[PDB]
Amino acid sequence: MDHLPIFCQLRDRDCLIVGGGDVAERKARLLLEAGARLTVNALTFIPQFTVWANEGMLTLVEGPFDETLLDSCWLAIAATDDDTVNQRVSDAAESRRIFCNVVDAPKAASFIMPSIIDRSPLMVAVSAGGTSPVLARLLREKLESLLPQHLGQVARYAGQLRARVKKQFATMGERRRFWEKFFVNDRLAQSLANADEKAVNATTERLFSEPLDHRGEVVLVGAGPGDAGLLTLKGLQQIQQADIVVYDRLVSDDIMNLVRRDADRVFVGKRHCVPQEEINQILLREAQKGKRVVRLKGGDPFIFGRGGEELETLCHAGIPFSVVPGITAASGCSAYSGIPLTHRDYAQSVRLVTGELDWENLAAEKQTLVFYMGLNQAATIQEKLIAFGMQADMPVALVENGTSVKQRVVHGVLTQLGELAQQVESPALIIVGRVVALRDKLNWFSNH
Amino acid sequence: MDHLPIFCQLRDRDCLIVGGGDVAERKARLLLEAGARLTVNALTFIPQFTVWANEGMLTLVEGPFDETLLDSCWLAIAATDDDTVNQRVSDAAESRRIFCNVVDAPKAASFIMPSIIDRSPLMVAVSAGGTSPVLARLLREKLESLLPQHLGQVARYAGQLRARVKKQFATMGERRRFWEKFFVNDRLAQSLANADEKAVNATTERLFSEPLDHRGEVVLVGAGPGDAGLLTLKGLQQIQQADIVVYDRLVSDDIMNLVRRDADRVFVGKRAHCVPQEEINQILLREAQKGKRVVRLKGGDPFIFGRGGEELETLCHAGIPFSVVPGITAASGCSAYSGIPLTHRDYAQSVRLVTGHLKTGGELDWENLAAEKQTLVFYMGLNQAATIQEKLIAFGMQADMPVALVENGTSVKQRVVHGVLTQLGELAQQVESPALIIVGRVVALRDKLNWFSNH
Ligand SMILES: Nc1ncnc2c1ncn2[C@@H]1O[C@H](CSCC[C@H](N)C(=O)O)[C@@H](O)[C@H]1O
Ligand SMILES: Nc1ncnc2c1ncn2[C@@H]1O[C@H](CSCC[C@H](N)C(=O)O)[C@@H](O)[C@H]1O
Repeated sequence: MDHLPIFCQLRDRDCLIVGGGDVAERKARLLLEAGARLTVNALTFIPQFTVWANEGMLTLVEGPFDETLLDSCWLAIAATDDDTVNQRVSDAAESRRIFCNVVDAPKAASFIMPSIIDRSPLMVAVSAGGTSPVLARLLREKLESLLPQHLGQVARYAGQLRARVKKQFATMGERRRFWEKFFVNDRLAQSLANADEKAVNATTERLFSEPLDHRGEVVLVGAGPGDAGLLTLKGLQQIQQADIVVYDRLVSDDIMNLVRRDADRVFVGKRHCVPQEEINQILLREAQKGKRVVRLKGGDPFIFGRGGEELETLCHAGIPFSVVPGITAASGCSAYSGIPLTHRDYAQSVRLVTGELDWENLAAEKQTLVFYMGLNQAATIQEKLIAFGMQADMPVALVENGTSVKQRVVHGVLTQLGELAQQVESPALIIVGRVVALRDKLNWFSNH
Repeated sequence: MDHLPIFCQLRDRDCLIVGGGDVAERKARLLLEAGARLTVNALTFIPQFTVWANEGMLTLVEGPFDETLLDSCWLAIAATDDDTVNQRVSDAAESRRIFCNVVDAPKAASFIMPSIIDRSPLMVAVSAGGTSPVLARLLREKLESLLPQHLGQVARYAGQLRARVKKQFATMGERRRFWEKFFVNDRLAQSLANADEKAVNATTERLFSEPLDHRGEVVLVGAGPGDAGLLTLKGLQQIQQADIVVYDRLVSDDIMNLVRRDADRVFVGKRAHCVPQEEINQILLREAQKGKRVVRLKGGDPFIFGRGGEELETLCHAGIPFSVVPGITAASGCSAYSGIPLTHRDYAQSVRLVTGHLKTGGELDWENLAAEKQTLVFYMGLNQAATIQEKLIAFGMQADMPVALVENGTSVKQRVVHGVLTQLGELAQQVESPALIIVGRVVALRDKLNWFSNH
């Protein structure tokens, strides 16, 4: 990120604003509303400032810019119509290692004022670094309507129960459950809104008198083939609130960037890859500790992932679990590669596969084949397929990193299969079938 | 307002972190993605720190808190489990007017670290002042799914167009509506993240070329088996930006509640009269020509027994841009929500998705399907359940073969029924559409993997 957002406590803290026009006035209005000890240096002031000045809410210094005026500040803001004077303020501020903003110059200085969506104590800030001011405004707009006008009341109240909540529940599991039940409560939200104390207390007491569960859980979550956009809503939700996430190398970084920031992350791969057993053990141990475990697996956990293996003992262990399906590689890759898995007469049967496996059955057709881990076996596949009677002219396709910005699709025919497979590395998916034909009549993702 | 939110430029700026544990490691990761010139002072560090240090990412200062270590500091964060030590780091940071955060004491020092949605350079932050950390993740979450992944791309890219935009658009409101269309054009955003220069120019041009009010395109989107939770982020992002939504009966009521208040809807499924496919294909092509952002909402997955290809092969010349957002297909959903994995250790070597009979044009392949190591998943076979029981054990499938049926999978009224092949047609007159027929030994796994409620 090119900016780190932080929420500063400016109470009884000095801040300086240079410039006394309308721009400066808007900024000053924000700092006062944050309770800063504000001083304003300007050549001329517009009414407002004086109003504040004789209302003792700030200090005014009429006259040219004075670098020493920064010596006791936490924040500096240059808002004059004079760019030369502005960078004198910025340079002064930097020598003093004070964060500073030059409003009409967003690439300069050391910080930018984001657009604010107030719902105290709850606040949302949005910005583009000065690159897309129309993007921020549109966003603030969408956000203004998206956040309930009284959402602050609930947050405020939450902080006040914060104390009784810890004393009523031993574990994190019950408190985490408390708030979840709490921020979903409309009667409460409504109650708070109508300053109806009776309804608030009634609902509050019941929440405390509730027998919340203390045990943890393990959740299998399909991460999809790679494109973070293919994660399900429920999936995003799981990694957004998990205490520990167990991911392998088939989970794209983009997807990893969606995980809760304050969560533990265990890599279960080719550091080997922690045999199955070692992965399983980790899970139940983490859930045992009453944690919210999330086993993030590529594609869909129940279609080739040892998803079941990872669960088939948790019930004997009394540990809660659930599964969140994801887009299988075959699903995404096919779609992203302009190849539908089924069409008008082509297939009435789709196959997901993998000295091995029934070639006569696979050879047959009015089917479309999708081999999951046959890259180092691609060669013998065409030999066997052709051997057991599959048309040499039959089109085939390979997809490496399907769904990713790095997607790569090689195309050809059975005879070229083995060759092609060398034109690609892992992870790659092999699709055999008449449906590959209509790839560039439907290809939309990339030209590579 | 109690906290003023500000966005800091930390690239190559001195920031100090006191602490070397996991809490310290998260703040460092963040500070690092922000480009801070990071120094971490702690008694002991966890592996992650040595890595970073052993790769010139940051500086380590193993030992007790060194106050001089703040002398040229811009930011400080107290991440130690010792409140007295933290209290000292906080006192030292304020003594020299330095914004300091004390991880476990939100209203203790100068600033609070917000929850962050990164779409750099577009960034959103959420905070309740340490009153409701939980409400913040709830909000982080909502915003994360609402903002498409590559938004930053079009944000960075806008500047290179700002010029052409004023040239061509003289009225403020015009330029504004342009940006509105530009910022929600996810195809372009993808072409940019795809480093697909041609498509970037193709798409950029179209934007100016086409009439301002036109946003013509077609998006095939998989709705999932029913649960609005099985919808993909992208799919939701699309459904919120639709001008018109063409949808069918297998798209959940709950998913529809997510479609833009007043974007026209067009029901094309079975009505209490069936709509011909070419008419549907034609509504798509035609309405995108009228310059409307069309989204064909499909039950489950677009290219899996959904006739999704056809609705697209018709768009290759109308010159209409199109894309496909895959969805969770019925098999995947019913599998996960029934406790019947489609593959397991031995049981596992060919998952087969096949169609029953309202979809004909030839005849079925019985001994192909009868094999011994595949998991058969039948779509639309409820009406041929007996015809499949008889013709299956007929071609060798062991009658004691476990089978199951999953109706309204993933839904709150999901029904799962199971047993042995010799009961298929019987357990079928026990379900209604839509359902799937799963034949395979993996069905027995449900004894240990059932977790969803049954109806
Ligand atoms: N993103 C991807 N791109 C191409 N192939 C993939 C892939 N993800 C998985 N595969 C194929 O499947 C193998 C891993 S097994 C996991 C499959 C995943 N559960 C799914 O449902 O798709 C890889 O070796 C590769 O051959
Ligand atoms: N939620 C659901 N639960 C159980 N079966 C379902 C289902 N949704 C669809 N099906 C099965 O799929 C058939 C329609 S064919 C369309 C399938 C869709 N494209 C997909 O990807 O799943 C239905 O008749 C039924 O057999």
